[PDB]
Amino acid sequence: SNRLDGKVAIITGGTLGIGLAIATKFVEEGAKVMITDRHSDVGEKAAKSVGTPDQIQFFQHDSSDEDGWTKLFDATEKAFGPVSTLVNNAGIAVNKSVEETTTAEWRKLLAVNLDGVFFGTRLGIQRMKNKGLGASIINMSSIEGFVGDPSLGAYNASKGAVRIMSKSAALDCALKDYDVRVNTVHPGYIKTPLVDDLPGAEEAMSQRTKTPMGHIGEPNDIAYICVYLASNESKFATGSEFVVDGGYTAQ
Amino acid sequence: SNRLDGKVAIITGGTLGIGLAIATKFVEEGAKVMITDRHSDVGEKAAKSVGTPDQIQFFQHDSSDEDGWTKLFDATEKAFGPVSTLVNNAGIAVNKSVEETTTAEWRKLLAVNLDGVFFGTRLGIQRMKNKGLGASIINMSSIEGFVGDPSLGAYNASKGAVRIMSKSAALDCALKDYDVRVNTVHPGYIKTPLVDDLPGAEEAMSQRTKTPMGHIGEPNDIAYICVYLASNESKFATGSEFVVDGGYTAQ
Amino acid sequence: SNRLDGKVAIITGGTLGIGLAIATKFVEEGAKVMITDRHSDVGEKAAKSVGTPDQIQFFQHDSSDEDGWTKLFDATEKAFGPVSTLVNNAGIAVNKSVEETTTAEWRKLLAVNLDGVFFGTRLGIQRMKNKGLGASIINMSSIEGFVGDPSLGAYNASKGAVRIMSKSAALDCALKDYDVRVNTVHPGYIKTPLVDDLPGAEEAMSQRTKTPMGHIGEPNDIAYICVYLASNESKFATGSEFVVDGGYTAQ
Amino acid sequence: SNRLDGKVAIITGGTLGIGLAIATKFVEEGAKVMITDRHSDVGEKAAKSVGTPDQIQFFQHDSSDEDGWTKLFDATEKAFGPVSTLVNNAGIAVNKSVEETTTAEWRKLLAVNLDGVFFGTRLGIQRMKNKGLGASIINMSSIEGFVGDPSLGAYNASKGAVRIMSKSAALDCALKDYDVRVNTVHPGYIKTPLVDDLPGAEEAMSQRTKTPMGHIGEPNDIAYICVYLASNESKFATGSEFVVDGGYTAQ
Ligand SMILES: [Mg+2]
Ligand SMILES: [Mg+2]
Repeated sequence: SNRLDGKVAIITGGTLGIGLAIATKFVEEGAKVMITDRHSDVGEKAAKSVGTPDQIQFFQHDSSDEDGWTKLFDATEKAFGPVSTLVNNAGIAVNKSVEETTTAEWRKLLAVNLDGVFFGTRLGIQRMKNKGLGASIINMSSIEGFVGDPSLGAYNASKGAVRIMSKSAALDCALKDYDVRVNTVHPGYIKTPLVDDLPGAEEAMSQRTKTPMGHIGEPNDIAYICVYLASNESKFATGSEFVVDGGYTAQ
Repeated sequence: SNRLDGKVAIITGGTLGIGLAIATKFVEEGAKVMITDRHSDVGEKAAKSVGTPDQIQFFQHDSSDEDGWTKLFDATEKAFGPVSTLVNNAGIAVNKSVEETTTAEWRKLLAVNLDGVFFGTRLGIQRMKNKGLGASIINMSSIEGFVGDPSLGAYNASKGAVRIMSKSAALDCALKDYDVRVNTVHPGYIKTPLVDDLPGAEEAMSQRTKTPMGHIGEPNDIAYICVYLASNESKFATGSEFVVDGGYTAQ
Repeated sequence: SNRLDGKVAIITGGTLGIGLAIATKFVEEGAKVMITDRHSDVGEKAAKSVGTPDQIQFFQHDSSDEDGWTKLFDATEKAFGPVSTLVNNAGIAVNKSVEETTTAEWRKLLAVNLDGVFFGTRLGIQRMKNKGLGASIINMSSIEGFVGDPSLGAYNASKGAVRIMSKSAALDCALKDYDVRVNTVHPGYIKTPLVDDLPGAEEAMSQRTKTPMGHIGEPNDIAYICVYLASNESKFATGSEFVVDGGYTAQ
Repeated sequence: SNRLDGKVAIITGGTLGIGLAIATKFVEEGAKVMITDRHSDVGEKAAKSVGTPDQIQFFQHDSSDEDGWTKLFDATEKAFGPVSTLVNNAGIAVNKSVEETTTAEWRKLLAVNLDGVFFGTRLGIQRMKNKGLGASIINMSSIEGFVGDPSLGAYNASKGAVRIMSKSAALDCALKDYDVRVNTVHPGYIKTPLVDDLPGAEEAMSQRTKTPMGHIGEPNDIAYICVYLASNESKFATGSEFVVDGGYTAQ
């Protein structure tokens, strides 16, 4: 209870699935939250579903949009005061091997999953440093930041990039006494409405050769590790990877 | 608040430092706790310092003592009901390179840091499986489960062993639907009375070439990640390493 | 001797330092080699310094140039027959933290270090698969694919990306029986003329807190691991990272 | 050719499978070799099958036998001159989960796979340091030093231990300018007569969910990476893990 007292969080891709659960638990624990999505039609509904405007609001933004990042931080600060917490959660996937990835697919995926995370991390450091906020940047990787998948080539590239970029940022922030921590979270497979819409997907993900627990996770599994990382409870954790994957990478 | 509702935890080496902080936060979050130490004279004091006998008790036990493990589980169950949570935290160190480690030092360290963790893990699985407890075994490694230290040869061996043994156990428990998770926690350097008694130690540990944050942690840093891992919040986390090290292993 | 009998290799950035040593040892071991560089003025000199045109030639190419990749493979095949071996070695660095990286710096570095490696890997798979060549793609990471450096933010992103992308490609090639292996090589610090031109650099790199051996490597250190990976000696190695770093990442 | 000119190597468990292939290629590359096994009846045959007594000899030794280690080094030095190279390859397996491992099984496996490797590493450092030999200690892990197997609990413990202990030793040797390198080799599944005798084993190991290449390796796959690590070609490689696993750990 009140584990995020006084925190102000931006969560990209916060209107659905993992991002929405993070937003929900953040609000429950006392944080003010701005959620984003590229779209407008889902965001206001999603915010109101979690709480009132004094707790959580929506801001339309594509995380690949560099200039939109300043606007997002400015809107969040206007609503709630200085931002203390950034969850870079927006991402997309291309279901292609490296061999079969078009250059357009490559650039599109990297724009969201890599450039977007860089834009957010860079701006977050600049805006959150040296303010006594207990600032925390949580960058969403996945199991595909550790292991390959033959049909997620560009996705693997992006997750490996975010995994190690985050360490660079963590180190610089620590060495410069910025009061900003940077860590990555690595979900395995998580059940969402989007997964439910893909016939056979949950079953395939739940095979023991994929997920040893024999079932997949749920959005709150990722929410709870994010609460820990946003909270001052994790004030000595930086530059590290936090894996919640049902055993996927343990075998 | 009440994040460990109904849990019953054993914490080896729970009378000091990290173990004591884990015990303290476990009690605060609603767990019943049995702490151990090889000795008798510190344990009762330490338990009473945290709470009353209905919350926390002491049991004298050397974790290298195989038969004493059954006795410890039996005493905890008698006091509090079936054990749901085991933190294998008892450990020792030998300040020797591999080259300069005597065989007696080798066997002594492995008896506590490796055999003891095996005895606890094996018995914990047997006692906690198939009971709907949301059981969790938390095995204490350190940064020395990831990286070498030229003057901690046997210690490195033990921490590497626990790191990967824990994955084996996690997988078997998951595949067999035992309702037991197994994970490791990897502290960097943590300030304790024992560190305070070693002249120059905290300062050396706090150099940026060691800990990028420029200071060391505190016992509660390790307590909070243990609460998360004991709690049902981490029900999809198994077979993974949770690092809280001020950036030590990020560079 | 003759460890690369019949092999035909492309080495990007093969006119200097590590790339040139790889080229030299490849020729010594019986491979035909095409080396590249963005420039023209160094390449012909460098090739002739290693061997005759029937052994090694130069092709001007910037690895960020997608269309130039087809041209490079076509020129190499014309000179030497079908390409069996690709070493993606071309890379640049920006000496900036994530916080201080401009977007132009970000895109420039990723164009060479990430896009270029993707273009080469994708085309290499397409051109080398299913031909009985014992094909091998060797992607040059560095220690900065494993650990952060606070002043190499974009570089870290690129090396983490290549590390995990390479695993995706390795897996797809293995599962599809393509007869293409993909692995990464991770040099620590290596002495070259460019390092010699930077006052204090080798000394800083040689401090024990950086490189435990107390000195840095030399280009042939990286050449020899590349010979092993190009050779049929490594026919069961794929999807793996080969580190030659004087102990840098071991502590 | 002559890649191990002048080297003198001890290979534990060198009479069969991987160890025998290492011995064979070592002799081919100009090293003198002493192979061991607990038994006498296989060793002399195995040595003669590789070469003459001036190239390779046998010494009966159980690697768990501490005092026998001095005797082994003394016999090798008598035959061939000072030892430059140690391959700790002797190992056993227990096919049990952590839960089902008896204490006797635990101690037996650790005696060979952990104590034996420690005894060899410790003595090797003492005997090989400061002699200008280009000394190299190669410690045999496996994929089970990286990932768990639910039915190889004690084995996982041993391989994780050797993985990180080896880093400690590498660092101490590097920092003290001992001219000794220490690295680990991590085979996936390898076809041997022992595997052939286990019905269904190779087929199970060759499933794509285990080995992405769809087949297992052969002893020479491990021999060739050992040649590289024993050779002065790898003079800047220390404290690192060299994986040859058909993609097993890449997914
Ligand atoms: Mg390090
Ligand atoms: Mg795996």
